[PDB]
Amino acid sequence: YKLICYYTSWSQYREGDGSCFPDAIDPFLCTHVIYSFANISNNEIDTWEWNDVTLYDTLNTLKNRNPNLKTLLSVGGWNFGSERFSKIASKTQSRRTFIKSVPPFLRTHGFDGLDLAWLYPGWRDKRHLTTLVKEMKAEFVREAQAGTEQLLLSAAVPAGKIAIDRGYDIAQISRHLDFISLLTYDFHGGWRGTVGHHSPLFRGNSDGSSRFSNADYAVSYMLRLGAPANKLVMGIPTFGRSYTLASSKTDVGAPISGPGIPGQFTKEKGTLAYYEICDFLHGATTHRFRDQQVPYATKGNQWVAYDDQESVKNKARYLKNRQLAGAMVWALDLDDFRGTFCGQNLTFPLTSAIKDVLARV
Ligand SMILES: *[C@@H]1O[C@H](CO)[C@@H](O[C@@H]2O[C@H](CO)[C@@H](O[C@H]3O[C@H](CO)[C@@H](O)[C@H](O)[C@H]3NC(C)=O)[C@H](O)[C@H]2NC(C)=O)[C@H](O)[C@H]1NC(C)=O
Repeated sequence: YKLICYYTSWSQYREGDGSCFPDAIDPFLCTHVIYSFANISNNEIDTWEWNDVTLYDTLNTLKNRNPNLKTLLSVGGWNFGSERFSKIASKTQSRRTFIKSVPPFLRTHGFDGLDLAWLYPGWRDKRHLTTLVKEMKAEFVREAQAGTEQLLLSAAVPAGKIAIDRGYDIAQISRHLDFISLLTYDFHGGWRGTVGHHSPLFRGNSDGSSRFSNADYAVSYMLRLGAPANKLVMGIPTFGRSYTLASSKTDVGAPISGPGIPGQFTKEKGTLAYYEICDFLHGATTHRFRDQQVPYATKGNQWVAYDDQESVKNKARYLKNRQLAGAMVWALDLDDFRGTFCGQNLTFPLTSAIKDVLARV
C-alpha cells in the first residue's frame, strides 16, 4: 500500500511549537512525501519560498535514513491562479517550455517526481489538461533513457462530482499518471449558512440532495470513469473545519454566520490543525455522525467538523476493502507532529493510525 503525505512550505512560519520543518518528518512513516507548491515563473517550474532550496535539501536528506522513501514536488496549489495554469497549458509554446524545465529542476534538487496540483480546470481546460499530462509523461519517459530512474507523475484531483465532469478526462489521464490523489475532504465549508461535515465517508440516509458529497460516492465514480483502483489514492484530512454558530442550535442543519475563529497556531479562519483540535476538545461536547462515520465537537458558539483516530482508521479500512492503491494525507504539519498536544506522547497520531491499518491490510 502507498501512504502519500503532503508537507506545506508555509508551515515553517507558524510560531512556537506550531513551526514545522521537513526535519520533523519520520522517514519511515510515509512511502511518499510531497513538498507543497513550487511556482511557475518565465514559464518554468521554480521555487516559491525564499529558503525553499534549503528546505528541499532538508527534506531529501530523509532519504539517507530511508533509501526507499520517495519525494515529489507539487506545482500549483490554491494561491496559484488557475487562470495562470490555463494560459500555460493552452499554448504549445508555453506548455513545452514548462515541461522541458521540470526534469532538470527535479534532478537538481533531488526529487523523484512531480505532482500536478492544478486546482480546478474549467470546462474549456479539460482538453489542455489531458495534453499537459500526456506530454509531461512522454518527457519523463524520454529523460529516463539517460540511465536514471524514471520520474514519477501524479496529480491531485477534487472529489466533487461537478468538478470532475467539468475539467477532468479521467479515463485518459489515468493511463499516464503513476497515481491520483482524491481530495475527499472538501464536501462542505462556509459557502453555506449551515453546519456540516467536509469529509463524510458515507452518504448518510438523512439528507438526499447531495448523495454525491461523500468519499464512497467519489471513489465509486472514479472507478466507473476508468481510473484503475491500483492508481487511486484516497485523501484523508488531518485538519478540521470550524464554524461560528448563528444560534444555540448544534444538531444537523444548524444555522451559521461564518467560519470559526482562528486557531492559536494556524491563524486561519475556518480551519484548525489536529493538534489545535485536541486542545479545543477540553470542555467541548463531542458527537459523531453514525451514518457518515465522522465526528464533530462544539463549545460556546464554535462548531468543529474533524477526523480522529477512529474515523481515520475507518476510512483506511474502507480503501483497503475497495483495493485502492493507498491513502493520501493532507499536511503532516497539521497532524500532532510533535506528539505533545493530544495526550499520548505519540507523534503523528492520525497518520500513524492510518499506517497501522494499511500495515495489517
Ligand atoms: C511566481 O511567479 C510569478 C511569475 O513570475 C511571480 O509573479 C510575477 O512577479 C512579477 C515581479 O514580482 C510581477 O511583475 C511586477 O513588476 C512589473 C515590472 O516591474 C510590473 O509591471 C508588474 O505590475 C508587477 N506585478 C505586480 C503583481 O505588481 C508580475 O506581475 C507577477 N505576475 C504574476 C502572474 O503573478 C510571483 O511573484 C511568483 N511567486 C512567488 C511567491 O514568488
